Amino acid sequence: SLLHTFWRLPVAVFFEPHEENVLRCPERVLRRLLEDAAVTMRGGGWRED
Amino acid sequence: SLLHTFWRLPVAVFFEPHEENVLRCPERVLRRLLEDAAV
Amino acid sequence: TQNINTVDMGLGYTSNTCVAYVNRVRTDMGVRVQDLFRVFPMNVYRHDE
Repeated sequence: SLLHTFWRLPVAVFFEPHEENVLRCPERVLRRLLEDAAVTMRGGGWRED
Repeated sequence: SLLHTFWRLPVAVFFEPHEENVLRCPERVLRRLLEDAAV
Repeated sequence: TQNINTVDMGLGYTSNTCVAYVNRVRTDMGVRVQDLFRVFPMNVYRHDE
């Protein structure tokens, strides 16, 4: 009747999937870090040379 | 940066390995993988 | 049904028996040791790993 240890279920707060649960993106920093990569991967390096 | 989910209150799970597991690396492994993707 | 009634008719032990003959064994006389996990199906450790 003392401090023993048993197998409780591991409680973890999660989220079941839905159709309108969106992953929002930081536009003004991460798209503007993607901007220079998108403009620098157009010209050259086509893997056909 | 943080996402927008529909169900505002989070759910306790059975934690079936028969289903898909849920992104189970803690903040230590996140910061370590940040260093590994850096160097 | 048939209600029968028996009353003893002797002070001392009037009926003797003895373990006399043995045919076979049901067990194996083996050494396959039982497991403590099924006889205690609730106890686990604390750390999950």
